[PDB]
Amino acid sequence: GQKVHPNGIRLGIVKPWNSTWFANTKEFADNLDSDFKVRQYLTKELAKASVSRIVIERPAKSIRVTIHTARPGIVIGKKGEDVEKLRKVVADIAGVPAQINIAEVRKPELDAKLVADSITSQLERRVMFRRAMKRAVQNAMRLGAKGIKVEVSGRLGGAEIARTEWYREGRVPLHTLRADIDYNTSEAHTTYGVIGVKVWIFKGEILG
Amino acid sequence: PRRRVIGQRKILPDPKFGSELLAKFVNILMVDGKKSTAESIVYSALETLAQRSGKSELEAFEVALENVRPTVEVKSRRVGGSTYQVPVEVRPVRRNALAMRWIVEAARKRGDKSMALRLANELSDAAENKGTAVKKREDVHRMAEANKAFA
Amino acid sequence: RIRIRLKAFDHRLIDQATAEIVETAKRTGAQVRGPIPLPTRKERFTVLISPHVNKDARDQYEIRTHLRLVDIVEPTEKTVDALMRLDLAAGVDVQISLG
Amino acid sequence: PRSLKKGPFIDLHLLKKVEKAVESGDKKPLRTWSRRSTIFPNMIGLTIAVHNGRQHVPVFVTDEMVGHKLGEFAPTRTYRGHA
Amino acid sequence: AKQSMKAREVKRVALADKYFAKRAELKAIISDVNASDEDRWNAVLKLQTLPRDSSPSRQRNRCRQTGRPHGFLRKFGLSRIKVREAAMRGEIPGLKKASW
Amino acid sequence: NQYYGTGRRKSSAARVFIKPGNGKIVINQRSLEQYFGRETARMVVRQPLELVDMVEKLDLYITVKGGGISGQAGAIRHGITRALMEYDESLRSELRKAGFVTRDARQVERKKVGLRKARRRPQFSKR
Amino acid sequence: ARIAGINIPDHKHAVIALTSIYGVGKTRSKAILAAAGIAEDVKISELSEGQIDTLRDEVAKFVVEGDLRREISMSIKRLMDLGCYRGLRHRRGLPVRGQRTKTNARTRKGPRKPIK
RNA sequence: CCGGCCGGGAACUCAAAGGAGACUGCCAGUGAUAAACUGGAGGAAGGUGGGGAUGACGUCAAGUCAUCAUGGCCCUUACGACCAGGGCUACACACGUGCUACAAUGGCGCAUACAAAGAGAAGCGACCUCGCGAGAGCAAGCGGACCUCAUAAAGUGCGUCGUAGUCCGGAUUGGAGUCUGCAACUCGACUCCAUGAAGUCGGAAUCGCUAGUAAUCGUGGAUCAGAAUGCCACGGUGAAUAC
Ligand SMILES: [Mg+2]
Ligand SMILES: [Mg+2]
Ligand SMILES: [Mg+2]
Ligand SMILES: [Mg+2]
Ligand SMILES: [Mg+2]
Ligand SMILES: [Mg+2]
Ligand SMILES: [Mg+2]
Ligand SMILES: [Mg+2]
Ligand SMILES: [Mg+2]
Ligand SMILES: [Mg+2]
Ligand SMILES: [Mg+2]
Ligand SMILES: [Mg+2]
Ligand SMILES: [Mg+2]
Ligand SMILES: [Mg+2]
Ligand SMILES: [Mg+2]
Ligand SMILES: [Mg+2]
Ligand SMILES: [Mg+2]
Ligand SMILES: [Mg+2]
Ligand SMILES: [Mg+2]
Ligand SMILES: [Mg+2]
Ligand SMILES: [Mg+2]
Ligand SMILES: [Mg+2]
Ligand SMILES: [Mg+2]
Ligand SMILES: [Mg+2]
Repeated sequence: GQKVHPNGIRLGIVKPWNSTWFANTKEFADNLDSDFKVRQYLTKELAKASVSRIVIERPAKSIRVTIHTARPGIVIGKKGEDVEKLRKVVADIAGVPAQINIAEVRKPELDAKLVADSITSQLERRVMFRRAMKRAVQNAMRLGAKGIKVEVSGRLGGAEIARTEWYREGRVPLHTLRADIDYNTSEAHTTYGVIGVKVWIFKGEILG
Repeated sequence: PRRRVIGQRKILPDPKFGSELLAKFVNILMVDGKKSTAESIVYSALETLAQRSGKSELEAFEVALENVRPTVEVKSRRVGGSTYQVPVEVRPVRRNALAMRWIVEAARKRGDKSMALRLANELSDAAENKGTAVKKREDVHRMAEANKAFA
Repeated sequence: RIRIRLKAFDHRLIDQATAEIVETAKRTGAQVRGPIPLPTRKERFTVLISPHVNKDARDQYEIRTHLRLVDIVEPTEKTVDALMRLDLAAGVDVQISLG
Repeated sequence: PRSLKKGPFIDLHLLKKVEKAVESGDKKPLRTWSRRSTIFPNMIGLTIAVHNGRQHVPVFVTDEMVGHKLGEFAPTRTYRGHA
Repeated sequence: AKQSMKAREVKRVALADKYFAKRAELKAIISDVNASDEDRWNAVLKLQTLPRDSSPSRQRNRCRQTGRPHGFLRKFGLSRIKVREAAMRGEIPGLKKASW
Repeated sequence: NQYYGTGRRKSSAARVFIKPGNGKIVINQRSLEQYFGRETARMVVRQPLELVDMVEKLDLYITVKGGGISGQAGAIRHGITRALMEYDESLRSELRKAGFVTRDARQVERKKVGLRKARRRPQFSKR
Repeated sequence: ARIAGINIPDHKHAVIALTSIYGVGKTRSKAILAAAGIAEDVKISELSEGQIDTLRDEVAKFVVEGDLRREISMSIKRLMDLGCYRGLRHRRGLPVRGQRTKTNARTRKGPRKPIK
């Protein structure tokens, strides 16, 4: 249990929080329950859409969600249709006048949430695992990445002894606190067990 | 320590006499952190300690400290068969710090009603060359001359 | 006098709101008393990081809360009501008062 | 002990059971799971078999059992010794 | 935990919210010193007929995402494991690692 | 017309005012003998005073808060030396060799996780 | 210096030497002498002969040496023969006030019995 | 009204935002013109200033299927579900971690100085009024540098007890209580009074600690209706020693 989660040690430094809201100690947990469910249904609904960073920002008795995604073209659907069809079940859970805005994420190969979801859906459909690793390791370096490291963990190929394997290209610092470390994790549910994916992506060092 | 050396930190002189060594007998006498109830047994030591002697208050303690200063001690080299107890010339600071440790030690072990009365029956006799702190200087100086063969 | 408190978790977004709330009534009013800081609560925590049995392996967390003060001594007719229509950023609850 | 401005504690059902016992006048063993009820002086001279987690063991209330509770006469563990 | 331990908890919050003003009245009849024992014998036998899940000291705090009855924190509603996981992503504003 | 000093210690901080006069001493509205019950604590506020020749030139007026017996007494000492230099600028060299113009920054070490104190680990036993 | 059917010590003070009675402590003996009117730091010797007389009229109202050893032996033997939980613990040498008997029951059981 | 409370004042403390500073940089000297190291003028700080967080590749088929998730297998009028009482608190006994002790550097009584960090709405709960006391009554004050929790204790001044199983130690049981709580028998904490064990510094063996450390003495907090000698956090006092 050796490595810290690289996002949490970077939250005051070069990384933002996904939820920027105030409360007192009275209604903090009721907002935290409110924030979890509205991210939970937006995951199940937009699991065919490329949503990466749901941001719950709720100022003064209304909730606002910026959906970070590789495409609005399925997230909007028709122009002003699925932005509104999902809103009426977002104002069900929270209990405030909702506003699901959208900010688009260009360059989908440089996202540790999407690389987690572009390897897992190939592991889900029985590809050779060692090929699927090498697409992500090679595609980021064409798109201008200073370093990548992918890792599949647990019962690879179907055999009975589990193991863990990984690859690396470029440079990924972790002890440097000012490193632009994109990092997330997925879950592969196959017929022999669970496989887990971890991806590190370094962009540069955001100066202070 | 294996690598390096530190020297000493500063030890604050007293309000009473203007001595470095008056702060150094209260520090060996202090137990459990109490400099308040230790510096006052020392102040109630030197009153009856110059009274029987008839000297100055500080100078009577410095003569009782003399008859218990160690001059040869045996340390352990332990490179032969058994432990060799090798006698060494002692540096001038360990002559003093071992002496004050032995005067505090005996005054714990008496049966009088005070601490200052257990103490002043020991710094009186330490200038009079009997007691228990001079038994410790001579039991160290008994082991240091039965090991004079080794160099 | 008119009190305005600000409680905020971020330490620069509350500094970003005080050159927002002064600049609404500095034009309309005068003798604004000023951006007075107050001390900071540091609400700390401790949990366990193992799922079953490791009592010495822990993470210490905290949540810090930031306080300022904006004091308007006497309003004009056009001081508070221009300040009234405004709404500040996220992560802040303002507390306007009189008394 | 329970406070005295509150007064004594008893179940509302066992109070109705003992009253119905004395008013009818039976010596039938009343079985009740109220180890937490304080014995009242109308319960003197009756057989009230209070449960101990496993079965029902009878108690014939004498005089000196007034300010006690019913569980003290129904032992709930069992022990003979180790060897 | 078990589904029958989350659902067992929910009615204890439901039943204790229904009979709140009725269990609180029978305490003040006994919290009154200057009342009659023809009333203070009526309050103490009436509170047994109210349900045991009506008491606010009967329901127990559980982690709101898993239902764990230990490691609880009241500011988050969660156990020690689920606060830690949600912190490292970022959904808990202000909650980072500390050192002094 | 006056002279000021600042001093600090473990959790202590003193406010030293200096006027010329008899050598009058007031410590938290109270006298030198009324405030410090401890003779060692009565000494250490006078430690720059015996170093230089200013036991009679200046009056000194003290309001110290926070800390303890030797905490406030070491706070007052560093502030008087700050005011001995605030007057003269010449005595700074003897006070430096006294070690009086240096704030001894030994602060209390916090309790840490897995430890009973700042450094006392619990009693280990191999079996 | 003879109070309440026992002998009370001579060279101990007023409130201390009365605590030799089975039935008084430091508090209840202050109730004796503040009612009677004697200072508390004099000994029981060199109390006058008009002082030992009235001092037992303060003592006689309390339930003391023989009157107090019997009602404790009546209390514990009353717990024995009802069959209560307390008296079962009084006839089996295992403590009464709820304490752990898996370990640290070394007063009511006596010191350690080796296995034979 | 002799109390920063109250004119007023922005000094000082304190608060918290932004800049400042420390880099072997300037000084001699050793060494290979190197890297470095030794001593120093300065300076609040000197050479990693002090503390933390940060745990590479892998090892132990290390721990957890009972936080959660999950391949497989197994259960289905029961291996699922609801209820009351009982049990998780048992005791010939064995080991690990603690608190309190064996006293005068102390116990009691009386007067009296000195902190830091915290929490608070179904919350904390001034004063007044009773109660031997924990508490109760009436009921202000505060969503809080405002108000309360809150009295720091060790210490110092004075006084006593003068080496006894004691004016040391507090276990243990008898009779009364209070409180939170539908409910204190099993199986809660606390108060008052009566009782007043072992214990007089511990064989072999073994542990922690290099400076604001150890030792010491208080204080808060989280879980929580209640229930800390535990866990985490805070200041006061403050050593010995390293050839
Ligand atoms: Mg770690
Ligand atoms: Mg590093
Ligand atoms: Mg489940
Ligand atoms: Mg509960
Ligand atoms: Mg400490
Ligand atoms: Mg431990
Ligand atoms: Mg061992
Ligand atoms: Mg007695
Ligand atoms: Mg120098
Ligand atoms: Mg230097
Ligand atoms: Mg195994
Ligand atoms: Mg196992
Ligand atoms: Mg299992
Ligand atoms: Mg049950
Ligand atoms: Mg258990
Ligand atoms: Mg053993
Ligand atoms: Mg005692
Ligand atoms: Mg005394
Ligand atoms: Mg009163
Ligand atoms: Mg004995
Ligand atoms: Mg007592
Ligand atoms: Mg003795
Ligand atoms: Mg608490
Ligand atoms: Mg509690």
